[PDB]
Amino acid sequence: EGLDVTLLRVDLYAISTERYQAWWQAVTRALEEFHSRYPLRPGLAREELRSRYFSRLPARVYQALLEEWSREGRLQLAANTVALAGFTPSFSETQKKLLKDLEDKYRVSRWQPPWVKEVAGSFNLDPSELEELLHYLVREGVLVKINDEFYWHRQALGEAREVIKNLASTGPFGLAEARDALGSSRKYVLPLLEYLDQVKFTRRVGDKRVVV
RNA sequence: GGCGUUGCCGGUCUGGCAACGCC
Ligand SMILES: [Ca+2]
Ligand SMILES: [Ca+2]
Ligand SMILES: [Cl-]
Ligand SMILES: [Cl-]
Ligand SMILES: [Cl-]
Ligand SMILES: [Mg+2]
Ligand SMILES: [Mg+2]
Ligand SMILES: [Mg+2]
Ligand SMILES: [Mg+2]
Ligand SMILES: [Mg+2]
Ligand SMILES: [Mg+2]
Ligand SMILES: [Mg+2]
Ligand SMILES: [Mg+2]
Ligand SMILES: [Mg+2]
Ligand SMILES: [Mg+2]
Ligand code: NA
Repeated sequence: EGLDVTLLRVDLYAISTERYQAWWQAVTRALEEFHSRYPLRPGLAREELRSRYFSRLPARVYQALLEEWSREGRLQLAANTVALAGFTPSFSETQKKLLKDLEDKYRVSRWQPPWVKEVAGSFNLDPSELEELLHYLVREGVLVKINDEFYWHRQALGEAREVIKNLASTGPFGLAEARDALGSSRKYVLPLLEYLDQVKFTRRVGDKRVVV
């Protein structure tokens, strides 16, 4: 697979229908096994799926292969996992609601997310039941863990990375100037930047940062 | 088998192994 018949879109892409339907044959198997073993996980990690069956073909074509199958109503895609169309994790109906509400609290809070502490108080939850739900949201890619008390919704993180790219485009920036850019405060921005250092999105040099 | 906790590992976690708890 393949050259550049089942045809793709990425600039076009023949793949011998022969092996396009083998490609989807394996995907159904993997995902059934996975959903079957992990009914409380949102799906197979994307890179696990790729590494497992698609290391062969290049990253931007794999993207399109997922993109098309979702389009055909065959896959449900998340920021960082794939699942089959009608898969539904088996949490209690109370927990399903909690997943919706946790997501919302983090979305609406945006650049000033609550701490885990606050959340557990306000949702009236065991640390342990909260850990299960935060964990699934993290597997799924809906929340991202900045440090032991701050999670960020992925939209909020994505939008703060653009803000940082803008800020850095005029040259190295300080913590205060990043706080200005986000109209936020040092309590939130410091953890954000430390997080972005760790994943190598920014890199810190004295009191200044740049975008790598 | 999952899921949690704790411990241990491998610089690290969208982890791995073991014990324990609940399912
Ligand atoms: Ca899902
Ligand atoms: Ca979700
Ligand atoms: Cl993505
Ligand atoms: Cl992200
Ligand atoms: Cl980027
Ligand atoms: Mg696994
Ligand atoms: Mg933005
Ligand atoms: Mg740092
Ligand atoms: Mg950090
Ligand atoms: Mg497992
Ligand atoms: Mg621990
Ligand atoms: Mg240790
Ligand atoms: Mg040892
Ligand atoms: Mg785990
Ligand atoms: Mg025993
Ligand atoms: Na199970």
